[PDB]
Amino acid sequence: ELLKPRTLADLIRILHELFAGDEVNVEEVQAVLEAYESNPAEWALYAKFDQYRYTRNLVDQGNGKFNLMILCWGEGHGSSIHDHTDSHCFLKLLQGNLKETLFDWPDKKSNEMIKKSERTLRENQCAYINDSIGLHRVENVSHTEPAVSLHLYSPPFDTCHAFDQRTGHKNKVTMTFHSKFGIRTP
Ligand SMILES: [Fe+3]
Repeated sequence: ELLKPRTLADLIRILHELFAGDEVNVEEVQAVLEAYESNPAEWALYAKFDQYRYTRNLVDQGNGKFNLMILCWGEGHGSSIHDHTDSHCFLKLLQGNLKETLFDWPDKKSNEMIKKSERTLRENQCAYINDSIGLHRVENVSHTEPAVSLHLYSPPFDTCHAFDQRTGHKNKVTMTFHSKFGIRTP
C-alpha cells in the first residue's frame, strides 16, 4: 500500500519494499518518488558538487536490487547522450531544473542524431526512461542555479554507452561515484 514518504529515509524504506520482488511496478515507483517533497536538509550530505562536471553520489545500494544516487549539476553541466544498459531509470528533481532531450537509437549507418523531443523537468517532478523508450541527454542549462536530482536504477549498472551526436557511434563508459554514503571516494 503506497503511502506518502515523509522523509528521504522513509522513501528509501518504501523503495526497499517495492523492490523486494523480481519485477518492477514502474508506475508505482514513479508515483512514490514524485510524492516525496524535496527537503534539502535531508540530502545536503550527498550534494557534493564539482566545478567542472556533474557528480554522482551514492545514497543507497538497495539490498542489490537498485542503486539510489544523487547527481549534482553545476551551471551549464550536462551529460552525454546515453543509454541505460537494460535498466529502469527514474530521475526526480530535488533542486533546480534540467532539460531532457530524447533521441532515437541510431541506425547502423553513420548519421547525425536528431532529437525526437525535449522537455524541462522541474523541481519534484519524476521522469522515467529505459532503452525501449530511447536515449537521452540531461543538462542543467541554467547560468545561475545549480540542480540536484535523485536517480534510481534497477538493476544497478556501472557502465553505459555514450553516443556521438554527429555519427551515432557509441563508446562504452564506466561511471564512477564521487561519493558513497556521504563519504568522498576518489
Ligand atoms: Fe540517463
